Amino acid sequence: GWFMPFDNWLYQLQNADPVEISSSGFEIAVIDYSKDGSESGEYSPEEIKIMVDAGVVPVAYVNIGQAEDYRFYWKESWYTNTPEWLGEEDPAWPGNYFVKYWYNEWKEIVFSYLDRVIDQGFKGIYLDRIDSFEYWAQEGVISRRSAARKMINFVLEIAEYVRERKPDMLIIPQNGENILDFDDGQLASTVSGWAVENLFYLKTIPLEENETKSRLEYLIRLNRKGKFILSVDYVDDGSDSFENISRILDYYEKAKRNGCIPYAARSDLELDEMNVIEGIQPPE
Repeated sequence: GWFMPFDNWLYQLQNADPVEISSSGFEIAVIDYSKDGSESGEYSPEEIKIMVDAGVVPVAYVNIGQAEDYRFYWKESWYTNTPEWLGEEDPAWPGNYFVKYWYNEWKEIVFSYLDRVIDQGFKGIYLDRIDSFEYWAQEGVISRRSAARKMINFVLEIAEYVRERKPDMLIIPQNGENILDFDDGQLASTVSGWAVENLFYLKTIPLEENETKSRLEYLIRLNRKGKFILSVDYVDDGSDSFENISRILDYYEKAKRNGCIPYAARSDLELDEMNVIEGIQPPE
């Protein structure tokens, strides 16, 4: 039934090696735009073309809902003279900061990041912290509809920007899929696909059946429209215990039965390795 145009995928945000990935057998790889996150680690065009040459589609992670204090755009002056749009540090991810993504200064930061990513030769972008719209709504800073509309429009503007230069660029948001409650249909046509974390499992622990089914409502609808879905659940505890590999198999089977292409990732959340599991990932 399902639209499933990739056989597998890779999510690796630290220590990604183009050579390793080239000959792994993963068809699409979502990595960072730099080897350590910093400006000086930026992959060269050559390093990215290794993957392209091998038939892998490389895609760049870009966080559009938080500022990250190690990136090329961060300024020392923000500590002493803090912009309005720069907010509190994320308790769960030190060095990340919620931003008022609707302010021009932020949007233009992100556009300047997409500029580097286009020049490097990446073939999609993977957009994290769509869910910042929920954060600001919940802080009571702006209304939820206002937040949702602003984030939708920002993703639309992101799409316009990169497709002016690279018309077939893939666009994959991560989470915040319920933002589609406020879409008129344009966002759902504009993306190539959507990615989610924690659909069947929160690390090693399975989720209530209704929570899962709620998310799937959005994803199923997007699948029927020709958009692929990448799942990543953080299910591999690192052992080759029975309990562990049973869980991996269970996650793989639930993913594929609902049109989600799975990647079982380490329970540590570090996404620091290529993460192969003998005759499961990649698949036979």
